[PDB]
Amino acid sequence: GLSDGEWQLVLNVWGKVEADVAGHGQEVLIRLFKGHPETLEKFDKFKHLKSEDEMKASEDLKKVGNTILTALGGILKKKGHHEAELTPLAQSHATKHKIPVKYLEFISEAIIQVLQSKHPGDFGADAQGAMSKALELFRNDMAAKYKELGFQG
Ligand code: HEM
Repeated sequence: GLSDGEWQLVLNVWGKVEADVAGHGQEVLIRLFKGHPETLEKFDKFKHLKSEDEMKASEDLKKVGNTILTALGGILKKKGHHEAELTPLAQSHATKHKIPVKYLEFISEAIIQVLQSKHPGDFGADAQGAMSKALELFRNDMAAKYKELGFQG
């Protein structure tokens, strides 16, 4: 738990992503693949993208980024009561996309780096701490769902 105050700062920076989900989505995926290249491999629509310029042109990359931030936004609005939204995600990432929990941590950092790059005036010391805590809470519930699905906790 975040205090109500903290959920509020979280929802407030999230409003900036909602004004351009696909643009922030694409940037988060390019930041992720540039910082942890190995994450690239879980994505078969893109194991063939060779440069930032190919990533920037990829229509599928933009759509997947979009899909990913749309689902994150939906969890976030639940404000910690996202049990129901989380389950299907843990089911699919655990057994099908097979994503290790550390990759959830790399994506969290990429999300923060994009927020920080694109909205510095709105992403102060406050909004920063609230957003990390919200992403952290998300990581921990996922890991717990993994553990309970009998996976690599
Ligand atoms: C913010 C954390 C994440 C959220 C909210 C999220 C959400 C989603 C959603 C909603 C889908 C579509 C339905 C499904 O398969 O479940 C999806 C697909 C997928 N995600 Fe995740 N995801 C997250 C993190 C990641 C990470 C870190 C990776 C890999 C490093 C990943 C890899 C994939 C793959 C491979 C697919 C299938 C994509 C495709 O259509 O080609 N996701 N994700």
